[PDB]
Amino acid sequence: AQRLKGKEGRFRGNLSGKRVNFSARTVISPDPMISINEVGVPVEVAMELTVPEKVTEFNIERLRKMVLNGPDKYPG
Amino acid sequence: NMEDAIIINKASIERGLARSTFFRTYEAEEKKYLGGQTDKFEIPDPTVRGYRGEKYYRNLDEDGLIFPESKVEGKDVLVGRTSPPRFQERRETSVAVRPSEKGVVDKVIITETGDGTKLVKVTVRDLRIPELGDKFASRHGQKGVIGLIVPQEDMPWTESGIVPDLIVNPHGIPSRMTVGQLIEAIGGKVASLKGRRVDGTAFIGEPEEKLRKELEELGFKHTGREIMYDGITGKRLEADIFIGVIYYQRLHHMVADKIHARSRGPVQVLTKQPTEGRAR
Amino acid sequence: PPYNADFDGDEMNLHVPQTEEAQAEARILMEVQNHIISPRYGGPIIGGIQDHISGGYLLTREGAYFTRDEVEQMLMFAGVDITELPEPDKYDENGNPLWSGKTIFSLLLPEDLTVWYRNKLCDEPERCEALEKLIEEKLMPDPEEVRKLAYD
Amino acid sequence: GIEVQILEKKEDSIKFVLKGVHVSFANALRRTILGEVPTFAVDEVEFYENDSALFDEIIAHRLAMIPLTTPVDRFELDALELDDYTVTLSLEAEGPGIVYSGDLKSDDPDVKPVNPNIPIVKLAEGQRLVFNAYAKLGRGKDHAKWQPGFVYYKYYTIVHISKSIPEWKELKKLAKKRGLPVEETEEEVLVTTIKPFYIPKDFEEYEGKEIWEEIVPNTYIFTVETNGELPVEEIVSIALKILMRKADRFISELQKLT
Amino acid sequence: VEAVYRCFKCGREVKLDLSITRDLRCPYCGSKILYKPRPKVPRRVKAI
Amino acid sequence: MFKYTRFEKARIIGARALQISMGAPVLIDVPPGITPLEAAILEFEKGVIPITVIRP
Amino acid sequence: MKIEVIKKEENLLEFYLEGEDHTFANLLVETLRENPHVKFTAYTIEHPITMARKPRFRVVTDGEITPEEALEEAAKKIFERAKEVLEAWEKAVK
Amino acid sequence: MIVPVRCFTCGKVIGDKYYEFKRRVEAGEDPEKVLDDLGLERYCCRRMLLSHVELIDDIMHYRVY
Ligand SMILES: [Mg+2]
Ligand SMILES: [Zn+2]
Ligand SMILES: [Zn+2]
Repeated sequence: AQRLKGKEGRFRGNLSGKRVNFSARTVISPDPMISINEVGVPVEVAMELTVPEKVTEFNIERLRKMVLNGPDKYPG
Repeated sequence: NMEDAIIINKASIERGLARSTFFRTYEAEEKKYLGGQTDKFEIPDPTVRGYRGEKYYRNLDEDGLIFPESKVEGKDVLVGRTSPPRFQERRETSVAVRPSEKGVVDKVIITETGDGTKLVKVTVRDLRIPELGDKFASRHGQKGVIGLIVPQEDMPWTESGIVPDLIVNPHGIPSRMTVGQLIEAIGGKVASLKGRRVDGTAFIGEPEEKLRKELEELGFKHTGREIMYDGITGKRLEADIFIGVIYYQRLHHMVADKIHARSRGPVQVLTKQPTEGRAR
Repeated sequence: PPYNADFDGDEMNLHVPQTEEAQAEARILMEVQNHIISPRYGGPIIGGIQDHISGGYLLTREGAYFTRDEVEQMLMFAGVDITELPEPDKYDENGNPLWSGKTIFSLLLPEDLTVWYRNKLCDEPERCEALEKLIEEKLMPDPEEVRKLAYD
Repeated sequence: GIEVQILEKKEDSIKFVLKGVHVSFANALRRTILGEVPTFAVDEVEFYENDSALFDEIIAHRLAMIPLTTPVDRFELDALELDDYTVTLSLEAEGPGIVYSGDLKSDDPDVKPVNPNIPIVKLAEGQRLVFNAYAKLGRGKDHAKWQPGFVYYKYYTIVHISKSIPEWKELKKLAKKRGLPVEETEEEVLVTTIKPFYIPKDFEEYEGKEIWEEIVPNTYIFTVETNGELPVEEIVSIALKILMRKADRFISELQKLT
Repeated sequence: VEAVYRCFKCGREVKLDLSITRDLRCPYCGSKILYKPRPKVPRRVKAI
Repeated sequence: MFKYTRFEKARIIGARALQISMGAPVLIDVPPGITPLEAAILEFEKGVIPITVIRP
Repeated sequence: MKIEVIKKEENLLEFYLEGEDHTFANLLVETLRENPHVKFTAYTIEHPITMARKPRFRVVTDGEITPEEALEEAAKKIFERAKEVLEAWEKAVK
Repeated sequence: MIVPVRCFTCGKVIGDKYYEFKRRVEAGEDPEKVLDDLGLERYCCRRMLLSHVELIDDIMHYRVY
């Protein structure tokens, strides 16, 4: 009975909300030189978070080059 | 420096301003399980289960303890320890640096605990130069994070040859109503020019008018303002600027300890959702 | 103002969508420029704060004038793709051109925009009344008369 | 035309007046002196023993902060690419006492600590400290340890103090007390702002109408001081030669476009 | 594995094995706390 | 069409991007190095759309 | 120092100058502004962190001279002025 | 811990002048005249000598080997 109910119970806090993958958190500092629809991301976060991309005809070259860059250079 | 952010000089930082060090002590114990099976300190051979990469145990002496003044960078083993397989193998239960941290080993202590077994404590120190996101605060409640680090030649300079160490935004003074900060700014420069410290007691301290008169007597404007020249253009600003000496403190909320990222990671048992906490 | 955030130690979370449909939804529905108008009162929310307003006042205040180098430098810094400076407004001593702040600001506005209102700095209602009479008499009064009866 | 007049020459500083150049040139000279003029400074330290109360990363910083003399004839300090010549500084200390900068030994006689009375660390009884510091040429823009001093300038202005003010005698006395030159004339006293001159609170009312300040065009009062790494005249000449070299390199690269 | 361990209190050069030792003590002052001294290898630290 | 609401445009672009990623050919020449999603936006802006929307 | 032409057409030239900062950029621009045939000229640093060493320039002339010739004139004037100041300083200091 | 080698703001070497200043001001001399005599003129330098506290002496007792 107590397992289901409560803020930390099953019904709420476990299906309603949960920990998620592909996320980061850090402090914020101002920067007026970027557009209002842009966010400055640390290079360290970019190396960790990833976006799966399917290899098609028009992006084979870029993806091949970035695979060649490996996981230690930035555009990799 | 908008919205309670501050601008800090780069040359001043490179000369030893607000530079700090961070210590953290790790601890390992040679537990003595019932029945005679006990842990031991050693270099884990590749045979054992849970044996991580060979590069992780790269600066441990043959007794299983790390060398002082060696460089660790995260997930590196500090004390090599193998546990009995009892939940022909040997579980690996080494104590390693936190995954996101880094530093240098400072001291290693070998003790005999209360129960008679062994106990080892290792402390790793890390240098923390100020950077973007580090939090600073004054005694009058003004808080902020470093917004930008500026080269010295780009900083303005007063007509008497003073280059500011730190720049704050004029919009933070009203609606915060901290005239004490301005009084302290006047008093700091008065004290530095006069060669004696200034009493600032709660109700019997030196009155403001005396400080302004003394500042006037030393060749500066009573208002505390000065004439500066712009760093880039090289010509003087239209308005004279307020400048003084204020006591600032570096807080322990530093960005190197708050950044956190998660791509895949491990999961819990019951819910199989991602774990909670930066450490894991 | 949307996030209600200040740079005094606040922390924020970043999420990276992984599927193409999620990326398309984030790109089309939740772009920042799509949420300039607030859905609570129908007015703008993403606007200037603090130094933007104060510097705007300093730039377009009465009596503000800027030299050639300042005009070119600020126009390049803003990013405006201008190619030739407008005709100088006032010639100061030593024969140097000067440009009023209003011209520099107007270089940033669309070509066909007409609006008039009273801002917070109004303190002499008589000047605003006279200006309103001039505008209301004919909807396009001659610019020189309006410059004659200008008032912050 | 261009001319230079020198007001005061101390041992480690010089204050001269530059006349006939635009503000941009003066700012360029100041920034070039601050950031482009190269000097020698410690870069890496190889510790063998360190039993002092201070960490390795603190003694390394203190060693970096020490100013080292720089020869002028041996190297071409005005070039746009710097030499990689390396000078080794060694030290061995033990026992109670204070380790001073004068105890450092150098491979090259031309490069050595300027001030032999800078304390480095306080060694207690039994504590030892041995290392081998490495110094190399570097520019002030990369790190502040390479800065060859400190430079600033100001406008050359004259303050007009009309004699209609009832108490101009007090203003003249204050100006002479400060040390600025005073040139008395009928109906107005002329004060040359060699050093900043802020008028007191009582006379603040007369500012503008009676006390008004004029700016002599294209004239600046420079102040250059050094920590002993280089003579001041060498610093100024090196900065000017660096500017000439940069102009020539820009000419070459621009011509490469045609 | 024989190794050198400085004492915590008197700072004496105590050398003894630890894997086989059952009772750990400094043979001079009886202290149960020892240090592991820094090695004699050259460490290189950037003077930044 | 008559008028595309925000949700319909987002849905169409997402479906086209998914189809392009899974192997469908692109009916508009595109610059090299573009992601499938931005190819979908370029295709929508050109006006060639092969997906229609059903209204009640 | 490197020159990367952003765009060149008619009497307009826009280019990056890799390896430089305000120190030489401001001096070059202020020397250029003295030329009567230069209608517009300015420089900017796009970002204080990422583009700290990559100022971006813009030069527009009236067609009497090409921009790459006005730049040559400005650089030659800068060199001559620096040489004159150096000679004056050498004479004065000793 | 110990006196800084250079002034944080302008960079003038003031590391060697702390002990002389302390002795002179303790003897009874006016601190302002002592600071003027040492050559420190801008108040950024004077602040570093005035507000410095010597803490290397009372942390030297605890040794770590
Ligand atoms: Mg907050
Ligand atoms: Zn002992
Ligand atoms: Zn100073």
